[PDB]
Amino acid sequence: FMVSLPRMVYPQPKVLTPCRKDVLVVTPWLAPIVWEGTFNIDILNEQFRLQNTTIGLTVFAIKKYVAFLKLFLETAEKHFMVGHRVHYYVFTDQPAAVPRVTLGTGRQLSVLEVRAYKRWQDVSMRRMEMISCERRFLSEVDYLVCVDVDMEFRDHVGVEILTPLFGTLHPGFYGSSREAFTYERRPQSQAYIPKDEGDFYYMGAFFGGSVQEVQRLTRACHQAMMVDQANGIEAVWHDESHLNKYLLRHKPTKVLSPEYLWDQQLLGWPAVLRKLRFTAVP
Ligand SMILES: O=c1ccn([C@@H]2O[C@H](COP(=O)(O)OP(=O)(O)O)[C@@H](O)[C@H]2O)c(=O)[nH]1
Ligand SMILES: [Mn+2]
Repeated sequence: FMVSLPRMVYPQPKVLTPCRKDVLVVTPWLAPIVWEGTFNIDILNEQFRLQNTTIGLTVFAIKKYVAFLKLFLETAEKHFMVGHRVHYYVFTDQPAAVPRVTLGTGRQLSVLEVRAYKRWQDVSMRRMEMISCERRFLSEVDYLVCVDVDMEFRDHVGVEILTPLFGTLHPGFYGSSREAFTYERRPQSQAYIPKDEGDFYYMGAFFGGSVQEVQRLTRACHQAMMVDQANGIEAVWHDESHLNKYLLRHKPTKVLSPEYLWDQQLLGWPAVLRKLRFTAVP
């Protein structure tokens, strides 16, 4: 049950004037594509605070990648879901190397010890098995957000992203034709997508949704990866390839623009990006 919003004063949305004319702001299945200028954060914050929303953030820091946690967490404290309840879940092979980062009120961090795989490919992929922790998330958070650690927040990432299931447009492919998408192209793989299929190329570094939908996605991807392994094939881009197959066949209910996953070193700062929110660390 949802209580009424309070009286709020804000500019009237004008039907005969788009918020953005330069970009697609809704998919053909009527999912919003989240860009700066498309949302009033005050309205959204009200809607989500009235539900006492808790957001879980999962992040893997294995072997040398523990070095990225301090900046990741400090910047998340400045920019990620500020004002809302947040539970970070840090999955690591080195619990003692997790930095002691000072957290704001209503925010907590759990360190979860996992095994370290030799191959970075396996480390990256095996994130699906670990996320699929099932009993824990259901009791503790409403939404799960799954991100890479070699990153920093530079601007607001908030409740505008929350929805049953979301993916993020990969910054290298948002302007590309589908034939250029680096989907898995071998029919022998469960991740296979033909040249005439595909909506978007989503990045493995930022996806999420409700706990139920995220655990459906991660279970499905893990099972598909196990089939591939049994068949002696490894998808070209690992769990990202599987994530893309899943989101082709199960359309996300929001899509995040590349504001939400950017690499300024490789791609600069195009005019179409009004904000750079969450960016790669060299
Ligand atoms: O040795 C490793 C390799 C990978 N990862 C995790 O898997 C994610 C994806 O790998 P990576 O960031 O290297 O992929 P890329 O962004 O370079 O494509 C990393 O962000 C980490 O969260 C890790 O913790 N230790
Ligand atoms: Mn990364």
